[PDB]
Amino acid sequence: NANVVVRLLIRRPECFGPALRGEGGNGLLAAMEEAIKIAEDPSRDGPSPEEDDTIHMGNAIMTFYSALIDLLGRCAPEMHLIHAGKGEAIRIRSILRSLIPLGDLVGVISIAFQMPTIAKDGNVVEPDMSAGFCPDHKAAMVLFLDRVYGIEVQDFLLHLLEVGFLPDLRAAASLDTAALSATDMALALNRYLCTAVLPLLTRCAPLFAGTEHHASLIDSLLHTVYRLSKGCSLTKAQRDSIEVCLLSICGQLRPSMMQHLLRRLVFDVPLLNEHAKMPLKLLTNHYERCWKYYCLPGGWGNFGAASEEELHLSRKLFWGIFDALSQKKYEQELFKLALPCLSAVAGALPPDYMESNYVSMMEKQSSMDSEGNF
Amino acid sequence: EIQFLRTDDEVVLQCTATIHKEQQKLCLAAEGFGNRLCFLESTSNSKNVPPDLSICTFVLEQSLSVRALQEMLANHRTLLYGHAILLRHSYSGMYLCCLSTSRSSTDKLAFDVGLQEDTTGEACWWTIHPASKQRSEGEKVRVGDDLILVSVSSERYLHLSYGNGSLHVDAAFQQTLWSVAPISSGSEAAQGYLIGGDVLRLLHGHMDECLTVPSGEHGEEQRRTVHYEGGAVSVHARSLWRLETLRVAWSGSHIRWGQPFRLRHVTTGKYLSLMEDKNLLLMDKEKADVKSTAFTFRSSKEKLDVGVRKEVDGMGTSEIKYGDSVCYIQHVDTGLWLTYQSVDSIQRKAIMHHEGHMDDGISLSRSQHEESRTARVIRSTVFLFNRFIRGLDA
Repeated sequence: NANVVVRLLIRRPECFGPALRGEGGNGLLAAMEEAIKIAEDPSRDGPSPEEDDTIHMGNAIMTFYSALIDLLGRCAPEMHLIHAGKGEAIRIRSILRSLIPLGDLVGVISIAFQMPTIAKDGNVVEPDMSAGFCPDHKAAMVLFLDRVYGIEVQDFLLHLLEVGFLPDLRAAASLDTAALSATDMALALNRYLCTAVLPLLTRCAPLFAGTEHHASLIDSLLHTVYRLSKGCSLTKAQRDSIEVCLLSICGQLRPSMMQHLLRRLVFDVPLLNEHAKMPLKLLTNHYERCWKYYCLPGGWGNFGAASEEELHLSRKLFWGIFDALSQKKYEQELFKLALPCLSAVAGALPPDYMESNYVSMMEKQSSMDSEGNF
Repeated sequence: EIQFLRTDDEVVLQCTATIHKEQQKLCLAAEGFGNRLCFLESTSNSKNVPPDLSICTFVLEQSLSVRALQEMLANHRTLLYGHAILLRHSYSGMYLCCLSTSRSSTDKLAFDVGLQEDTTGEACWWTIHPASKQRSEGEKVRVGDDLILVSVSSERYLHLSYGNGSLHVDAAFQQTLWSVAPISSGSEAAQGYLIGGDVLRLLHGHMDECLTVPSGEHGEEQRRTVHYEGGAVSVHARSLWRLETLRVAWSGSHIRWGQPFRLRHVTTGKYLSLMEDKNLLLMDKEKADVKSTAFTFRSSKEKLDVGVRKEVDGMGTSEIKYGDSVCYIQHVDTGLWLTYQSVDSIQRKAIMHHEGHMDDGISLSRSQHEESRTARVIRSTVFLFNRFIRGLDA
């Protein structure tokens, strides 16, 4: 039923929309930009003689193009047929790739969002979602991207993460305040991320092998994902998805470029709240996997070596977890899950560890605070 | 009995275009060396500008069903609608294909159509489909039927682009009706007989003179004269002429006595013609009119004209034979015979005369495919490198 639909759509190219019939077409990205300008312009958006009272033509154009892209991406053949080398499946994927350029898919994701704003009085000024650019529009773009073009090359993954994926995560983390949490846009963005972006980065986790001189981007991604995981408006499924995504990324990531997230981890785990379950498991997996990086002086050259500052930080983590755990009241699951972490940290820490008498000065009060995290 | 297109036949694909409310017939063309891309060659204004069908002829090598094509890809038949056909460019020997690249003539949903070396893959194969309800899948394809060609690789119709300023052919989702015109059938061609489109040398009655042009002294104006010469020029490339009939369909048929044709110099691209002052001078493609460039072969110099004849839709009968026939060149309109000036590397000038001489017979020798290929390569390369030199000089 997918190939036949592809036959029919290519036979009648006027089904693709004025932007994409093929003659005098501005492109998908240009159409989406024209649509977001029309949505702002009141003369074209409304009749000018809610949704039924005023059918926003900008939103209508955007949702039409998103539906077309979603339908084409779903019509894309399964990965296994391509692996088996089915000629018709290869042909369908080539046709879809010719129909939709990669740059047009990248641009729509690169388009930003309308930032929800509180006001002088304190009430949040809600930008109407049904009249503007929506996360579902980008979600369809992502489905087409990972079902037709495929994210299988590392510099492409990093470029996409830098241009379109990361700013959305930062906006979601910025709407983590209680007032902004209840905003509809925050909910829609959270759903979009947890359904499309996080699973994509989880399935493309092995591509995160070598990111040495994109250290800043991978650190920023980890920090934004951890803040979003701390977010409260998230649902149980969203929490599970973000936990799996962060664990998968951190597992493949090289142990050298994760001390910055370790700082947040070693402060937030000792609270031993409900939120600490994911971070303490992440520490467990990290210290069980990269144990030779700490006990052995060298390890492989690719891991590197300890800087003694992460060693002091890990010892502080061990002692803080142990003390918080000791004065903490018994909870079955919490202790049964904390014990492997304490054991792993103790094993990773060298037995004869030189404790530097010179303790670190000038602690990062921004990463280290009571309220606001800033 | 309507003829059916079958494999190993030579055809040209024609598409009609309405430009400024003027019906114009165009043929799909390609030049093997230099430009893999395909262009369009006009055949409507044949009376004034002779078309170049040597780069438009295609050979139908294979005609397989879709299922059989898929099976062999995984691993003189008559064409029926729905089969997959492999078209070989007669001149280059390369195959029509969807190039999978786009020249981006404001149509992003399109691919370029060109020529390819290898036969492997699904890009070279095309499927033929009925133009109207009168034809149906599995039915034999007549010589006069209109066709729609669909690329196996992309399901893109062989499309004619009106929108762009200069007409192009590409693979697009809009369909274009193509008409297949039979050029020749090699199976029904008698060996050793003159057929249209042959590259040949015009040998004189002593068999050691050939109708040639002056050698290259970098002067194209001096290369415009015609004379008889002997020696190694008989194995040189400047003694090669291509006989081009005035018809588009069945142009590769046998040549009969009295049939008009144009004589084109292969290495210069200029057609033989008679000037108003009764002098032979090569002139350009744009000016090469039927009135001036029409010639015929007479079995005898005797004055009884061949009269009005009908062109037949077939290979015809074999009349002129290579090396065993004596021919006399006659300008169609003037009736003058081709003869030597007899004034004294002979450099005996070839002139037109009312009566000529008794030893004015011309023998025919057919050149080799290698020689014709090399001569057209030389012409194309010298044209391109002269354009390059002019650009560098500017």
